[PDB]
Amino acid sequence: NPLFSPYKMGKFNLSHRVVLAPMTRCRALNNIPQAALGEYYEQRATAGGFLITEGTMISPTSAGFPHVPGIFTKEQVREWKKIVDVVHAKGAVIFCQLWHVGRASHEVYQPAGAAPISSTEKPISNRWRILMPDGTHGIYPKPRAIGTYEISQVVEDYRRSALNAIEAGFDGIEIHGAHGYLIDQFLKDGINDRTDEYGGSLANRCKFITQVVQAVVSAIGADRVGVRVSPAIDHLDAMDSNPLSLGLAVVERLNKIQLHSGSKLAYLHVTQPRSEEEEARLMRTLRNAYQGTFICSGGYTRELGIEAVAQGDADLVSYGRLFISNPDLVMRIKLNAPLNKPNRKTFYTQDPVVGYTDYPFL
Ligand SMILES: Cc1cc2nc3c(=O)[nH]c(=O)nc-3n(C[C@H](O)[C@H](O)[C@H](O)COP(=O)(O)O)c2cc1C
Ligand SMILES: [Cl-]
Repeated sequence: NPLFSPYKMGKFNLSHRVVLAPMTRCRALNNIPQAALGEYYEQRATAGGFLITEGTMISPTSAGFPHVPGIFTKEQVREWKKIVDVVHAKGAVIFCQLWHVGRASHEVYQPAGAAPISSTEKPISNRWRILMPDGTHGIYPKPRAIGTYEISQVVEDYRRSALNAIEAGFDGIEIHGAHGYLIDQFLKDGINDRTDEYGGSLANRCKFITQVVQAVVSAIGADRVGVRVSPAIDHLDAMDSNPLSLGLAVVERLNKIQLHSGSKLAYLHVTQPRSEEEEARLMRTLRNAYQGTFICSGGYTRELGIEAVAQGDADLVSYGRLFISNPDLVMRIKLNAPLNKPNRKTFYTQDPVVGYTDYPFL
């Protein structure tokens, strides 16, 4: 089984290729990592296995979901440390995903009920609704477009959050540059209508992700930095006129960062949408262009993951929904055992046990 051959992810020696995908679960009450998160990540931890956390706030303005953890206060760092410690005691490697939602927020999630920030003043359309703290759905508002000084401030929030992650003991961080959140609001020409040096051309639209990645690389080192993008996922009105072109432009900037650093990033992580053959060729084209480790994600099964590694299409395969419902997903894939079905009703609810740690083991 090629999913169970070992893999060197830079200085991290993985024993198998099954990765916990980052997943917002909303159990981090009032943005504090809770003991429940330790139980949940401990259940899914394996010796030599890689875990990526749910998206994690980099600043008081970065959230657009309730009860998502932060890593920008020293209190948050203190609580994360306890979670990292129980994961490392099972021999897993764990990265913290650093997440800013940009325009995908609401007054209820912002300090002083201020407007969310973005590359432009265009809001998400009424085809999308935001989950509110009371479990109903709300309207996305008009964001505020930020200038070049404030862009540098947001880059510094990424930098400080990455340093905080290392202080908590994380092995590395992942930059969340996908799914129509802040970075993707600069990448996608369906959102970025700027006329300054962050808008227009592919080089200009790539400037923000390049500045973010360079900042976290200088702070903690390239081999502790993973990058996640999704050029072909249209979520939250995040379309590009040429997804393959945009994706290859991002890869170009990552290859160039690696060569200036004399080091490789931890990985490039790309989620696909589910023309099945065109999307497959889009993924293989990004992988072939990127000089390093490639994680694929989005709709993978046991059989689709074995085939991705066997055919050279990916080095690592991350799983989301099957890892919600199967704490021992790795062992179930190894044994080719039945899989529990996930209950979508409790994906984002607040109970520390129900729908979170009570899916059974084999
Ligand atoms: C409940 C839920 C929350 C998610 N939260 C995040 C997130 O916080 N960050 C992110 O980059 N992707 C997030 N994702 C996407 C997953 O990381 C992953 O790409 C997707 O689940 C993989 O597809 P699969 O579920 O078919 O395995 C989330 C997915 C789900 C179902
Ligand atoms: Cl997401």
